[PDB]
Amino acid sequence: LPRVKHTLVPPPFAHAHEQVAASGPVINEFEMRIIEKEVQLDEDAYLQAMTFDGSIPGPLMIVHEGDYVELTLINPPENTMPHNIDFHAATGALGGGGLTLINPGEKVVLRFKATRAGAFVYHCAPGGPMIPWHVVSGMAGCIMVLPRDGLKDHEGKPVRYDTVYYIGESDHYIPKDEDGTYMRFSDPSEGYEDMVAVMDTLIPSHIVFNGAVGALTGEGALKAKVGDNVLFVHSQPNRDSRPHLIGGHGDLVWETGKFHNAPERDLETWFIRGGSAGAALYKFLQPGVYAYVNHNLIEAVHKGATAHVLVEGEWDNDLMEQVVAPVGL
Amino acid sequence: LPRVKHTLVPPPFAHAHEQVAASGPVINEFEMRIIEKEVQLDEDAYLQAMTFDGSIPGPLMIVHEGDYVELTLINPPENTMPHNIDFHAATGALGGGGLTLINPGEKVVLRFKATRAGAFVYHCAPGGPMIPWHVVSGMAGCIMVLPRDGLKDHEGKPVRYDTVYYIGESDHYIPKDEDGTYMRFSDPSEGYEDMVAVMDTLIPSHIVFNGAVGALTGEGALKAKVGDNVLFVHSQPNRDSRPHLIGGHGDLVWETGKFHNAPERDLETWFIRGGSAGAALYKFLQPGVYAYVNHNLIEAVHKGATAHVLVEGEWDNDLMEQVVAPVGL
Amino acid sequence: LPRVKHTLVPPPFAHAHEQVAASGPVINEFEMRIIEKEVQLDEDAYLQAMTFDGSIPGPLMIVHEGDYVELTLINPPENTMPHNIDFHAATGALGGGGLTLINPGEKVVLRFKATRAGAFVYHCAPGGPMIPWHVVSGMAGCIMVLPRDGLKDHEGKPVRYDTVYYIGESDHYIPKDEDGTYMRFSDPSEGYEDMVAVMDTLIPSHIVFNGAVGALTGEGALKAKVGDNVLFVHSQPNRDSRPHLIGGHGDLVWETGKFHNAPERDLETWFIRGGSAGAALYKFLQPGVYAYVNHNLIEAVHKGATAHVLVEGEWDNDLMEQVVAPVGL
Ligand SMILES: [Cu+2]
Ligand SMILES: [Cu+2]
Ligand SMILES: [Cu+2]
Ligand SMILES: [Cu+2]
Ligand SMILES: [Cu+2]
Ligand SMILES: [Cu+2]
Repeated sequence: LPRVKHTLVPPPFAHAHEQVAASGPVINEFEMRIIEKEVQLDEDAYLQAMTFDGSIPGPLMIVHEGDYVELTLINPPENTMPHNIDFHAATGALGGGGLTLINPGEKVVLRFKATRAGAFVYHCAPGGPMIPWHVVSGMAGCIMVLPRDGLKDHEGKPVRYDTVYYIGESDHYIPKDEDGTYMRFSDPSEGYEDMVAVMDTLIPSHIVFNGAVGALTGEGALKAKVGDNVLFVHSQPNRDSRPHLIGGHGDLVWETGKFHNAPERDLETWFIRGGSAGAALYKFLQPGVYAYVNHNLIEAVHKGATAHVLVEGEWDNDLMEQVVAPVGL
Repeated sequence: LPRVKHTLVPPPFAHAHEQVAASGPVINEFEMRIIEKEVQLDEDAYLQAMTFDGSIPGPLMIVHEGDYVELTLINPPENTMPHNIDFHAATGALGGGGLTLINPGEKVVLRFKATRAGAFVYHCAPGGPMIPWHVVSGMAGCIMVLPRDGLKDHEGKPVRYDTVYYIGESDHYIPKDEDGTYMRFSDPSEGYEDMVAVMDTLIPSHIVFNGAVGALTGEGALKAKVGDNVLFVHSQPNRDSRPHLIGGHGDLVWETGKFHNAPERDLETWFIRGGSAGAALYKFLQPGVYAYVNHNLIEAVHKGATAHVLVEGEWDNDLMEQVVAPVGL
Repeated sequence: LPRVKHTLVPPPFAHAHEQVAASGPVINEFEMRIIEKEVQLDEDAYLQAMTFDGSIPGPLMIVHEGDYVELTLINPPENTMPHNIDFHAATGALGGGGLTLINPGEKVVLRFKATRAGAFVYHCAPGGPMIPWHVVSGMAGCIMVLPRDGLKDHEGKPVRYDTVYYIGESDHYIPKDEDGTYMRFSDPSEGYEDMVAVMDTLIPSHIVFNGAVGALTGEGALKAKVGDNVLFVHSQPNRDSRPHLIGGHGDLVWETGKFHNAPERDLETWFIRGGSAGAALYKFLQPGVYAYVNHNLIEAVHKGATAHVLVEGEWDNDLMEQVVAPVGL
């Protein structure tokens, strides 16, 4: 088959790709490097992270149904842990986990066939209690497998997006020193038992988009124009989320994230099941600031699950009008 | 366009409306008054509430796809907080939130076009940490936007209900004095920091239908007759729910609440995502007492999420028979 | 009508049945015996269980749409509690709960008509706070009502499984002595108030498949061959779950569990709402060990929600290949 190398782009952006397959089935070559480092989640909150390619989430890989994926996965000798990769996109051997367990100072090359259209989680799954821990330390990302024929809608007609953003949501369980401030550690394995106690409560301390509170606000703010049709790909590897575009809708929404299923239309809020990725297409009609949230508003605001979209274009007063500005009684 | 004033009815009832639009697109005029007051949730549990029109949930507004909604929202000078309104039904400016921030002693008139069929949450969203707090103090309600053509079923055939009930479910985070009894405060802003600590645990103290434990039982019991086709509209602005009609089913169910999507049929239990509203139609076949619950039974029973329906009519022994009454071994 | 006695098989197995109804509507006779006993959940964790037929979950009953179900339910005099049964499959009288409340030393015979196709929860529901408590002590199981015509797929074409496994997931709230070890009691009613405090936190101590941590691993490991089409029926009577077959997919999935609704296809992870049962069909393509998990990985690994499937057959390298084994850098 033809082979194609890919240069990965950190999220929320996506490496170049076609929607409808230009050619026939190819072998997609990706490479990633595992990086264990301490990341900042908030004003005063840090995480002993473990990443695919330095980012939470790991980067978006894009392919077409029928392609193959050949990934060189590498674990640099400065890392303290073994790691692997389970693609929910793949069939066999625990999604590839049973063939990619590599130690600090090793590499592995896995190939699988993308038989199934949709967005899918990939995450590290070293075995036993290492599974939850590596994932809640950030080791998860997404792979989107587009139908060859491009995206189809509910009645089977083509739909094309102008922009895909990859929203990687992730829940984290930072333990606290006695003083009620968040603990810091020199390495992950040092933080282990304290993180466990927090995990067993099933209450996350943080829940963030693209790695940290406010990561997709401020200079990280997502961008678009009125008339833009944007695909929002949203992953949650360990815990449910309920995405909502404040001031918008999901025009077409595959909440279970698999493109040969009919999308739902006109959604206020949709549902991403822990261990999955979903996709919502929206065409912006109104300019201005939007928020993209997890709509448990405690999770959106106290925990970190809020992104911003800045949209320019022409205001349409038909859709919305302030008839009487805030005047006194 | 023709304009129509509406007099709102507190939930679980609904102001008069037609299913299929009598006329063409009109401008629907609603008015609401924000009321900050202390409400009773349980035997010994109170909440520094903040309401649309004095009720939790805020009242149901009904319109047709293509109409406009013009709401006069009013914040009386005895209220201590600014407030606004975000309709998930609306497009632009944070669902209208960015155009309706009014202080104690002001009003605003917002118009938007109901472009999209379904039931939708509206809630107050003052900005930042005010967003979760105002919502978990009761400031949320629903607006149902019926297709002009009335309700259609899965194969496109019309369906009509004889009764709509609006079930507003709401989660609340009442803090506790040291003695393990629920705290009371003289105003909301006095209760703030104590409520926050509870909110950060993501465990609600109460979860209620129409404002309080047992609010839709006893004299609040919902009512119907065998042969009645009842639409149950159910909102949860901040947290997931799994509604179930004990002794019944959901005949046709839009769990994501948007009417141009095919309903599911024969459901034992459905799923309302936090930040959304859903709708289930049921035709009563058996008379007697039913319970409508959130089917995490700890939430239904220990937290407040239980309503009753009292149904009269003829018992059909074909569907269910006690063959041998409780006799000894 | 013809009558048919059934001998129940404990889960995850299923009594013999046909997929497409051999004959016309019959009266299905089942009998169950309530057993209150202490069960082991983990290495050092026990539960004052209350069961249908000695097992968690209660056994799978299978019938066809249009049949009747006549169950003799029996509560032996050594039991300390009254109990009943609510079938979500049934119509009227709180799913049969209002006609089957029997004391220690009594029996009852209930008949209902299975008007509705799908898998459905049945659980004990004695009234008030007894409802959550009996269910979180294990009193719940499932009844699957197959269409007469057998299983149909999304385009209406027949689908047949070679094996049904019944995965009964269940959440439990074991209290702790002061020393942080799990409490033990001599009877259920002795454990009551301590279990309540845990329940009110809505954090389960355990979440298990077929009764106990590791119950469906080791010698309990589920089994199949490449080319086997397996139906996985999955119930959660009180709390949401997100099932995922590690290394596999859900080929056709009724996550709300009702067979006259179109299934979804190609799912990585699906969603079982508390108070319901779902069904996923998968055709094994790759041999080896798979895990079937609740994909909140903290629930899967720290809490007990993990099963194993052992699959033999021929490895297909097209689907997955280890191109370069774990070699050094
Ligand atoms: Cu890892
Ligand atoms: Cu996984
Ligand atoms: Cu407010
Ligand atoms: Cu909202
Ligand atoms: Cu019982
Ligand atoms: Cu139930």
